[PDB]
Amino acid sequence: TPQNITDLCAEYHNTQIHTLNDKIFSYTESLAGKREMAIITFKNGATFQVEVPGSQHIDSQKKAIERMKDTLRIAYLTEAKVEKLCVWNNKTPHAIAAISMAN
Amino acid sequence: TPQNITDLCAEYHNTQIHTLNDKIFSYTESLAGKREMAIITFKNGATFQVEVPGSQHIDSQKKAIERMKDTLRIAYLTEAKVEKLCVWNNKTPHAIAAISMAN
Amino acid sequence: TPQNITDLCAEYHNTQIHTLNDKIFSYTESLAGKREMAIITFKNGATFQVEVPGSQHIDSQKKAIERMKDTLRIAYLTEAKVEKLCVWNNKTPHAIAAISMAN
Amino acid sequence: TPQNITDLCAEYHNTQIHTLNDKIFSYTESLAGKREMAIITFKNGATFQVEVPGSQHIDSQKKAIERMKDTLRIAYLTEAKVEKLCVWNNKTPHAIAAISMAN
Amino acid sequence: TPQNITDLCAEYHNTQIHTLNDKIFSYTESLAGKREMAIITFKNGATFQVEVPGSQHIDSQKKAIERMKDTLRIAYLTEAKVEKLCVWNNKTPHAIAAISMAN
Amino acid sequence: NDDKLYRADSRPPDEIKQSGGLMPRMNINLYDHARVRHDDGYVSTSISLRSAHLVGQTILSGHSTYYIYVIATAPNMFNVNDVLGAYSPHPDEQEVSALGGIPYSQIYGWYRVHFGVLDQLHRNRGYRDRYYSNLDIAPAADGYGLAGFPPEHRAWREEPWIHHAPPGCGTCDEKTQSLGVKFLDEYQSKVKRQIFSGYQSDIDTHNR
Ligand code: NA
Repeated sequence: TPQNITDLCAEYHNTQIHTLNDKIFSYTESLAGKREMAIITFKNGATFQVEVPGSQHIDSQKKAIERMKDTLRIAYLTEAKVEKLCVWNNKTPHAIAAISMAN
Repeated sequence: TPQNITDLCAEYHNTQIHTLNDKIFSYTESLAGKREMAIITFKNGATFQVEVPGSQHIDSQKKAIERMKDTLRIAYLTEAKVEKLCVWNNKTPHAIAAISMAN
Repeated sequence: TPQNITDLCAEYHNTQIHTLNDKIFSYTESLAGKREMAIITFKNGATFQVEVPGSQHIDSQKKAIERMKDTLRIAYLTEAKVEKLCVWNNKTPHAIAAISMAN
Repeated sequence: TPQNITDLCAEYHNTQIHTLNDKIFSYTESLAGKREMAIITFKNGATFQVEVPGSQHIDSQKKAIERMKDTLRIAYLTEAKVEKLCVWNNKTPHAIAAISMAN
Repeated sequence: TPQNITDLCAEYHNTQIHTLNDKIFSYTESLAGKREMAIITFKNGATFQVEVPGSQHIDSQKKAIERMKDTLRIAYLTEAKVEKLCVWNNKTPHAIAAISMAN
Repeated sequence: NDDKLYRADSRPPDEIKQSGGLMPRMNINLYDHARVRHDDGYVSTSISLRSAHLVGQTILSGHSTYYIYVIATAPNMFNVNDVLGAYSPHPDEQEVSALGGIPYSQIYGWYRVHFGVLDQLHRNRGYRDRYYSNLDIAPAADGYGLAGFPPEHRAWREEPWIHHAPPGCGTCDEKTQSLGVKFLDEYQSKVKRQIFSGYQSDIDTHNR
């Protein structure tokens, strides 16, 4: 079991770590049919999604997707410093797999 | 997949963007039968609803509708600036499809 | 579809608006069997409940009853001004059907 | 319907009202199997639990038990003054049935 | 039924108490498949996980795992002092079973 | 940064909690405020423990018990001497004043003073270190316009206030008031975003 986000990320294909060390600049959330997703940006212009749930996610990932939207919504509002994001880079925008917050 | 709320909105029929760049002036919610909904306003008199769930909504939107109402209440209480709303304009009040927040 | 709490309340025969324009003085909740409810009061002695879910409620109301209790607890802890309550006045304490919050 | 915690509490056998008028001193919660509970204490040493869900509980109580744990956590974290608890006194530690918060 | 985290911890095999009296230094959360977990650290170097829900868990533990990750996030973002952690030490990182917060 | 400021105040911690912080005696006027200082919309603080202790020794010498609150820096604060300049009436005070007072979360902790003897620091649970440590005092250029001199005072026709003179200055007092009210509204709104967002970081959509 990985002890940090970087080791976690390395277990998967098509991922990379972005190091932001910055708060989230924008949080966007949608309930539109087939676009039930969130999108975050940072001030350097970097953009990331939490994906619409589908068959690329296993059942166990379904609740974790919901938790990530809770977390990103409140991280945004709380201005918490995002250390790193682990994301799938086979998607546009890049899709979040993991986040770490620290100061 | 869309990169921001504006492109997201443009994917649907009967939607438009409202740019408010302001906090929510009032939050209303109801558990009255057939009116299980939320209504928000802004100081400029603009009024929006999160729709009562119904046949116009597909199963995957039901969870997102619930998250959106929370998102509005949270934004109201923290006085967070709402940048944009994407809404369906074939409804009165205009019905929220998506929200962006940027400081 | 109504644009505000007053208009929403008037769609029901057994309801009335109370105008408080004040924060919640006390919040009470119970998990005791057959009394899974909340009760709030205001400085002026006015007392309201969120009813236990029962046969008088349709399915769509069940989730909304849970959200209302969420809303009241956070409203209480943040000292948010409650503008109006729509309540059923054929219950004692009167039973909350909807809430509006405005500064 | 009861208008307060004291009258609510008196509808049950084996219950009594504790009066703290104080913030929670400590909040403890476990995910350990068979000990899925919460324990709070006050600075006078008084200790209370929200019980592990079991046979003594009817279905309508399952969500209220979960809600009470949410309530005790945020109370503790916000330093919210607890007024009274309704407790079952035939359990050790005394098991919470209800809580009121007021200043 | 135990009255504190130390007595609770001692009911299980391969656990130990960690006394931290410190706020969480970092919070990490993943929705990646089979790594649906959270990891926290403290400034003294210690790292802990909430485990991926698995077959070591009974069904009553599932909701409590979710609650615990909720608890760690608000503790992190409110800088709540963690008093003690009860953890399983046959896991790397050590796996959280219970948390206490005071002071 | 993580700089701290200090204020002697006879109001106890329980009252500070209940009030939501250290509040001023609402008129908001820095000039008038500067002529323990808490009138006209601002609350005074000192740049050192020993300073605040001395202020309390002479002003609160009479209360069996008072308190020295330890306070983080944030953009609700003005260096009085920088904002008022040569017209700072009591510039030996080295004062930093909090416009609308000091919210509870900005309070790091407090010492108890009993009969002149300082204790033994008590940490505030409401404090948010990362938030407040990433914040500093307001630059004086945000305060020049809230200086709050009379319309006739020579400052409004002199640098730097000449370029920040509220309308009618150099209804001047009307505008000084509404600019301070606006500043305080905007400031408090940021603080409630921070504390009340924290209070809602427990929400878990999936579980119900
Ligand atoms: Na600071």
